[PDB]
Amino acid sequence: ATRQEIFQEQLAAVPEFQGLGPLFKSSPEPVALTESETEYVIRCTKHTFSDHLVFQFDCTNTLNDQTLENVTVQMEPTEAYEVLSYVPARSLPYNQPGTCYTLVALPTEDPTAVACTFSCVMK
Amino acid sequence: LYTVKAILILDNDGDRLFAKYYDDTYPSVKEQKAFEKNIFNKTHRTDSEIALLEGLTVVYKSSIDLYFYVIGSSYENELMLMAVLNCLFDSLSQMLRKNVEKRALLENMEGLFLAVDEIVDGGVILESDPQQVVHRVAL
Amino acid sequence: MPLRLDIKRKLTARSDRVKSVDLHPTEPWMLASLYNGSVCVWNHETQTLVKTFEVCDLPVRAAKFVARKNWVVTGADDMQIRVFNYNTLERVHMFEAHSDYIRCIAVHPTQPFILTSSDDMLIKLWDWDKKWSCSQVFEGHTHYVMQIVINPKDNNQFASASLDRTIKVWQLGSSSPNFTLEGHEKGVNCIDYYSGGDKPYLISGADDRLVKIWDYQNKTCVQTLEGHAQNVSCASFHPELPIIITGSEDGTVRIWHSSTYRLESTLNYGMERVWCVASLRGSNNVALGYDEGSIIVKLGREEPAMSMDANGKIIWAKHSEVQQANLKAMGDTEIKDGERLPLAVKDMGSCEIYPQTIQHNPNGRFVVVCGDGEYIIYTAMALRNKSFGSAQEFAWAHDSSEYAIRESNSIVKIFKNFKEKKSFKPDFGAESIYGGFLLGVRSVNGLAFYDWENTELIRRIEIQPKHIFWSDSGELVCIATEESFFILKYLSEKVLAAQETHEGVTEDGIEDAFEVLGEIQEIVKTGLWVGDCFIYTSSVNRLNYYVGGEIVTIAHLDRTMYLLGYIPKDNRLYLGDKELNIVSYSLLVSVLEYQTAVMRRDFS
Amino acid sequence: HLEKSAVLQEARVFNETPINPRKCAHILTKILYLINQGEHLGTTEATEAFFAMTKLFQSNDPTLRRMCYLTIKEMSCIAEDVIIVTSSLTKDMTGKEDNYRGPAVRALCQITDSTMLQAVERYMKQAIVDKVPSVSSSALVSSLHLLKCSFDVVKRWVNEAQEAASSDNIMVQYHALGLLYHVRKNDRLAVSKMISKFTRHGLKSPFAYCMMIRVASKQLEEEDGSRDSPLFDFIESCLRNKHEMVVYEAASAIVNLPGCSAKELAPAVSVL
Amino acid sequence: MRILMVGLDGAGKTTVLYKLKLGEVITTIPTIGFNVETVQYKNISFTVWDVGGQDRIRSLWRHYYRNTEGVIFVVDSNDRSRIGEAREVMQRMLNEDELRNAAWLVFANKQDLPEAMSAAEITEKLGLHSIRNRPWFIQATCATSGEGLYEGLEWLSNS
Repeated sequence: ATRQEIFQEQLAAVPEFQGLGPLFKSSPEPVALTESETEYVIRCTKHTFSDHLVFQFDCTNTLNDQTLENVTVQMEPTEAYEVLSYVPARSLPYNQPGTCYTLVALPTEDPTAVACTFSCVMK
Repeated sequence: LYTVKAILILDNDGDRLFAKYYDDTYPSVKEQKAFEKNIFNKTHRTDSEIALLEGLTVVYKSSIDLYFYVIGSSYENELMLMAVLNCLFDSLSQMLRKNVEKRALLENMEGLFLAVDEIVDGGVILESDPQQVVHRVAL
Repeated sequence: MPLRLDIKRKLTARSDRVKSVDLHPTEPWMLASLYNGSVCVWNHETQTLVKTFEVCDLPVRAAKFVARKNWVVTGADDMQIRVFNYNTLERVHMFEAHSDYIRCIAVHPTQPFILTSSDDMLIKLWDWDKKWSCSQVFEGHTHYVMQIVINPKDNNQFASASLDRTIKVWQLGSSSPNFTLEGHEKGVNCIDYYSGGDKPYLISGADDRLVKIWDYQNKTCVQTLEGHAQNVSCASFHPELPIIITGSEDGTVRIWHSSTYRLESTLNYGMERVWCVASLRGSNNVALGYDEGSIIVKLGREEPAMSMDANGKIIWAKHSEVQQANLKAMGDTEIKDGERLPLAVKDMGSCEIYPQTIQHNPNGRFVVVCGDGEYIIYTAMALRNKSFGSAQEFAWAHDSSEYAIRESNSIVKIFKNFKEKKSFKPDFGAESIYGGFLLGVRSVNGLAFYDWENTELIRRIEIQPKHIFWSDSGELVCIATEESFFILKYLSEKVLAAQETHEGVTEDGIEDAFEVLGEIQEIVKTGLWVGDCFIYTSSVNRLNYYVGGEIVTIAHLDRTMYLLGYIPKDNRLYLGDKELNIVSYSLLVSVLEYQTAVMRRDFS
Repeated sequence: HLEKSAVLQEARVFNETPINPRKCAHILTKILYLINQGEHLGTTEATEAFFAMTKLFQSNDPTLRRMCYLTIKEMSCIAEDVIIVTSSLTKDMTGKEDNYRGPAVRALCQITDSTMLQAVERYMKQAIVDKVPSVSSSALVSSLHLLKCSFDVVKRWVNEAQEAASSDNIMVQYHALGLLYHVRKNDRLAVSKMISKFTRHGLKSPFAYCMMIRVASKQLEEEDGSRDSPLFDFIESCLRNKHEMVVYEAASAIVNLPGCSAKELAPAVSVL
Repeated sequence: MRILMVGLDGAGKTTVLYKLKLGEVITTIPTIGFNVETVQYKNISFTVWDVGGQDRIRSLWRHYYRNTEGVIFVVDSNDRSRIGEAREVMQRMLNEDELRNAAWLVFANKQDLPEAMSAAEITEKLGLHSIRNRPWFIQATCATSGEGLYEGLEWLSNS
């Protein structure tokens, strides 16, 4: 129920959940999911709980060209997780964090079940 | 780069009969004048290589009876600025072939105005090469 | 800026002082009048004579094709007008219009007219429908009428040049000019018009070596140009590019950019003086009479630079020489195969460098565009310069993450993210460089295969081609090589072993890499990988895809063109011209795949 | 010495049939004087003036023309109408000398409407192209205000810049860059190329050196990487000049506590 | 004499004007940035105001007053459209009242083949015979001919 637990709670204000738990540890490294100052800029942080992992997505929909709307996040996995849901940041205007999430429940007693790479497509 | 915050043409007697405020930031005509009082007065009848007021550059040519001023920010190059300061100074001088006085101004009021517009136009120095200029104009 | 450009010595003839030239557009035939007195008409394309005519044997000053009319107009300085119906070369009519040396004809196209200027100090108008009436005579001369040109733009209004140095521009309601202006300080040899309708310039010629530009609407000499090397026999408006063609009384070509106005180049076919010029109105091919002969040159690209994101935006830039300022197109709507479609409007860009390549990033994304010889790569959505440098030759590392370059020497350096890749550093004779999955260096009329990390001569095949397209996943790859074409397999494992073993053939590359599957004898207008399917154009204008042992033409196209893009989802092909009307034909990729798989025994 | 109210009525007398070029010229001077020391302004007074000034235009007299410009120039942020002027404007433009032209743009630029703009662009193209720099220079400054106003469309024009980019007058060389910078300064990147652009390049109306310095540093400043190969190139050059100020310019900035390369600086210094 | 030549931009008034004035013309758009021109005719010293009437200014075309005394009103003859009704009447009446101190000589332009609808109908419609009023002339022209020009001026140069 780490620093990261605080994040479990921070995450908690949302209610579309499909399980969570309490955060166990968080990310050893936040990943910019869109590279350096992109048309849209993403830095992502990943959070682990005893039950679920949430990827909560930190960001500045970059271009003043755009505001992205109808936003949800696809993730597609290789080494297990049960995939509950992909989250839509209802709207994201320029230079601005908003939150989108993607959620999974973490299988623990299987050989090959929580380290995973997930494939992302922004819509 | 818009150097002239303002430009002033001044008495010995610490007054200004021409000023074109290239840009104003403290309003009024008035407000300029109070400033004169300090500044000119204080300076009056004596100039500097360099002079400053508060991070702003203070520039200008004098005559025994007359004062010329340019203001810019002291945050930048003496030389050019000088070069300019002169450029004006000379040009007009040369142009005039005379030392301006109180006389000069009344002697022909128009020329000032005319002059004023050509080099600097609100702020930046468009025009120059004073001889050139001098020749360049006459009309 | 460079001549990395189309100049073609299109067609040649060495001859005499070929005074006059006149163009048959409607079928690109050309008519030429000689100082011999014989005139000839040629199909240049195969250097073949369409017809020749001995109209007179006195030098024959003037010529027209009357295309609408389907007849060809001719005049020689027997002061008679002889007509042929060009529809044989069957000679229709003759009569004496102008009784002095007849210099020029200008024609109203819209309206059934033939305008003539002649040295008699007369301009006469004659009406062909009236059956060569002298409908009206235009006079206000001071000398021989040397030239007439119709402002065809306003056909209706026209301009006249004389060497008494003056120009009269006329209104119909002025069988005299509206005015005369005092142009030359020499004489006004010639008057010419500004291709665009939008603005208006004339150029007029002199050998005084000074050029004046004029704007009619204001009515000014816009400006007067100097620099020259020798009496300009002629100078002309490039109608394709903004350049100035200068010509001399010695037959010097100097080009000044009609934008840089910097001498871009001098060329010598010292075939002596510019007697005539005539230009493709399609603005690309031009011919001039010189003394030693004449030469025709071909000067064009076949495309703009654009590359399409599969969302559906072909972003091109420019139009033809318009600023790059114009990219975009996500559209918004749907319609029938045959029928035509609407575009969006929101430019971005306004570059300077003039390109001739566009290539997308492998994900469309990053385009690298080259122009003026350097490469601007854009961050596109960004409209950011993704990057720049000077080229010579290129390969994206197909992967979408590196790129290679051929330095205007010829010795390779490659950069991945501005890091040279020297793990790979042959620098052998080349021809061109090819990237893709597998490295090609095309060299020594061979194509030689290289690794991606170290070079390896994987294989060498027989000859050199022109172009490669790789299947998508690389796998089966398509190389375009004139008429003829091949489809191949690249077999990995062999290499892995072989490599491990090391001992190999690489003169040939190693015979233990690739296999030659089959070849189609092929002519390609444009061509496509659908995966490993070669969907292709032929320049015979059937769009065919080679499928199944079969090549089928989905359809045959007007004349052949450019493959807009098939956005697969839609399963349709967007077809593209170069004139910005898109046509689409749906297929359905699956069908192909369905076929692919089943043969493969993936019936189920 | 003299007073406004009377004058304000009286100026229109020039507008009265009155022929005596001098008289009016003088009267105009005064107005300007009132103005110069400080003056209220306003519409009614203006409007009446609008009809008043306007008739007066069979004048050939060049100097006469001058006077006009000035006055008009006075009206800018508080400007009133343009269409009349169009013809007039056009007249400067077609107008033989060069001269006439520059003043007109100059009033125009705080004051105006998008719209016309297009048209006047063409004129700009021309200005942009002309060999006697001056007018071209005149053109440029206006733009700035137009930038005030906006100037973005001005941006579109980058191309012209290029055609222009070839320069051979010192001051002029200077002017172009100023703009440019603004332009690219919304943009790192190009600039990097720009640098390269100048890199082949030395500079005509120096001044150019100097802005560029601030600039040249300004990327570097944040750690636009390599001081080493680029910067240094600049520096030897900088160093070398009798544009002592330039040398200085570099010198002053490099204020480095450990002495980045303490040594050299001392020579420069000695020299200082 | 401030004599105002009126009509729109696009009329080709201007064409006429300089045709007369200079001998030579200029585009069928009357001015955008005015004409004030001086002409001596019969060595009598005249100011021509030529308006490429264009609306905003048109609205303001009254815009000036002093020293007004004569009208060329250019109207295009063959103009089948903008000529009469509210507009025509309004303009005329307004002008009339405002400067009842100046003769109104209307100029009918590009008559070519006349593409009007009756010389008679219109003149009446304009109340050309509402006359009991200031020196008037109704005058026909197609510009290219200049079908009545010199009289206009001539008859005018009558005192």
